[PDB]
Amino acid sequence: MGVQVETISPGDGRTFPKRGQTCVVHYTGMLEDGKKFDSSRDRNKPFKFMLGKQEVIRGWEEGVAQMSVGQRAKLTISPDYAYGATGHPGIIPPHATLVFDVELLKLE
Repeated sequence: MGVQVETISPGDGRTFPKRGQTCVVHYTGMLEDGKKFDSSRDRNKPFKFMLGKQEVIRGWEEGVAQMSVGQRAKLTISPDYAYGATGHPGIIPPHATLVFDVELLKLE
């Protein structure tokens, strides 16, 4: 599968990220069992990435593009849109489905 977007709280319903814009988000990443492996909130610093530059996994590129500014949403991402068969040594296992809690704070 790809990425499933499930809303948590609504944004403005009008402003969606376009390619080349910088997305400013807070996020929490969990394995399918619910174990947290990464979180910008624990660092108290939002995470920024430019859409369309492949600085993030494909599930983020296609999932955050479907969010409006101010929205919080749950992204469920299958391994092909994620870290794949390889996974990531010591953090992400092989063939992992990942769940992200993502809040799109603003676009720059």
